[PDB]
Amino acid sequence: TSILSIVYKKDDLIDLSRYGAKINIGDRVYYDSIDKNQIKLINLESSTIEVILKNAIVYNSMYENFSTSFWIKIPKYFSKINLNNEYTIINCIENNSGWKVSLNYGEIIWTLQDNKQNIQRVVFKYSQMVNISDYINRWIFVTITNNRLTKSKIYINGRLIDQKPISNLGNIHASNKIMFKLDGCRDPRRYIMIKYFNLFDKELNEKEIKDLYDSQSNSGILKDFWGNYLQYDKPYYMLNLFDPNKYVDVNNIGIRGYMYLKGPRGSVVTTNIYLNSTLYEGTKFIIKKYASGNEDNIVRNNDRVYINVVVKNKEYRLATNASQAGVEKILSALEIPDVGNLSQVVVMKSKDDQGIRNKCKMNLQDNNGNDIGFIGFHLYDNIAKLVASNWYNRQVGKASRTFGCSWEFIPVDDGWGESS
Amino acid sequence: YASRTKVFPGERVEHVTFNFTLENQIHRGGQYFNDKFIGLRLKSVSFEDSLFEECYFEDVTSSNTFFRNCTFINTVFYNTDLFEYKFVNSRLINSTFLHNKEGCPLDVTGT
Ligand SMILES: *[C@@H]1O[C@H](CO[C@@H]2O[C@@H](C)[C@@H](O)[C@@H](O)[C@@H]2O)[C@@H](O[C@@H]2O[C@H](CO)[C@@H](O)[C@H](O)[C@H]2NC(C)=O)[C@H](O)[C@H]1NC(C)=O
Ligand SMILES: *[C@@H]1O[C@H](CO)[C@@H](O)[C@H](O)[C@H]1NC(C)=O
Ligand SMILES: *[C@@H]1O[C@H](CO)[C@@H](O)[C@H](O)[C@H]1NC(C)=O
Repeated sequence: TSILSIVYKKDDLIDLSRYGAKINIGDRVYYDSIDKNQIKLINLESSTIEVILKNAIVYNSMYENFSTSFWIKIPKYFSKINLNNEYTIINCIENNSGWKVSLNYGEIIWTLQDNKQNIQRVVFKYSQMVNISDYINRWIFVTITNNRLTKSKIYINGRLIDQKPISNLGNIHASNKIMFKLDGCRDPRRYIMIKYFNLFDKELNEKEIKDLYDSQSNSGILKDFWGNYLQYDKPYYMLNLFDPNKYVDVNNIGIRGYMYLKGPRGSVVTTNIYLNSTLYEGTKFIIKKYASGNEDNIVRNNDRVYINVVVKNKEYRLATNASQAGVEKILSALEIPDVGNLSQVVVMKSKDDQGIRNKCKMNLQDNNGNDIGFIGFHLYDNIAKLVASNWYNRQVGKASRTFGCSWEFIPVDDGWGESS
Repeated sequence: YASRTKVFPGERVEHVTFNFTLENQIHRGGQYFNDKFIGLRLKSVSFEDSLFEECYFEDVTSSNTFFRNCTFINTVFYNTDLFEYKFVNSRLINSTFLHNKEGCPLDVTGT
């Protein structure tokens, strides 16, 4: 069902479909270290990806349906040079007819053109004054379905965001060549990242789109806040999804000391551009291998690990006394060689029992392989103290709404720009 | 009181850590570059037509103090009570507020 699908291979980009699309790549196209299947394009002329189809699959029909899907990571817009500056990132237009994908300040645009120069555009708008965004500098699964008979639709992370009728458009003749390059961007320090570009010759329904989203999500591997792979030996700031105005902190170091959620969070501002919340607040959480059999640094599902807490540029260990009063075992930061036999091994979870993808959960365990429970928070006398509890396990068993046991790992990223 | 206000028209401070406690002043047209403001109290002090550019504010207590027609660039407000009502018609660019002090959301006077 897929006609074009750019994937990575041995030091090149190939097309998985049985059409063998020729791909021409500029000398300034970059790749990640860890997920080299994600591609980076910067604002220069040499940052070029050129893919050429065959004549047998050129879109030149009257009522042919088609769809596209890809993942995009768009950095934060920092200044007012970025306003009112729609720039094209994916181009498929020849002779003022075709389809194109463009970006503006806080927008992702899908555009269609016929030979009569009719414009139909479908836009996904995300604000950038929000405290915590799901779209700024984070991976977004964008898929667009076009029904030549009814209307055209844009889907963000599997859900329908906008739709506009395209019945009036009569004939689209797209180009033989597809261009991945920033066009018309006045900011010289601007870039995007894309991955998993696919094309289909039918309008996908919500079922197929959700299937594709789940299949391409790599549910077996944890993801950090930006949507990249989670890695051992790397500092991470911690965000609790249930209470996202507070950041993890400690007050003392030892068995007597505890760690809690302190707030409120700060803010990073550029007047009339962005008024987000500071994400580099609190104590970093390094994750260390304990029993990972994989050679890579990637943290996968059910990987028993250790957790180091960075306090005053010194490393400590996240552990509890399993035998204490109550169900909520309070988490504490200990000297790494003075932990003894306290429960420290954490089982990292990416998906649930049924395999449904969810956020990051940490399951504190003892040396007997017994579940103290999911790591969360519990308020003691108006202090939101970090605990490990089996209550969260009970709600998970009862398919209830767990409160406070889901976490995000926030490393320092260049696309956010906060001053640490 | 308003009769005794001192005015300093035009200033250019650059690379100094600069604390004080000033009362009933107006600064107009200042230009500060890479300055540190640690542990200072401001009573009825008003900054006007100023530029702050990689400045740093730490432990600032503000009593009826305003920044009008002021421009802040790559500045940090750490542990300060300079809330959003003390920047009248200002522009912040890539500025950061951290560990804001507790206080009222409106100017209540500190008599
Ligand atoms: C606003 O900041 C961004 C991000 O830069 C980071 O944050 C700053 C506050 C400061 O701490 C920098 O040292 C940080 O790197 C600036 O955008 C980047 O600027 C750097 C040079 O400083 C440049 O190398 C990058 O390419 C820029 N990245 C992007 C995405 O543009 C931005 O320039 C600052 N705003 C203004 C108006 O200058
Ligand atoms: C703060 O101000 C006082 C008097 O204005 C000065 O003596 C002192 O040195 C200042 N603090 C620092 C850290 O220099
Ligand atoms: C301050 O003066 C006027 C506003 O009264 C304005 O034209 C000018 O640009 C301002 N200066 C700065 C640096 O913002």
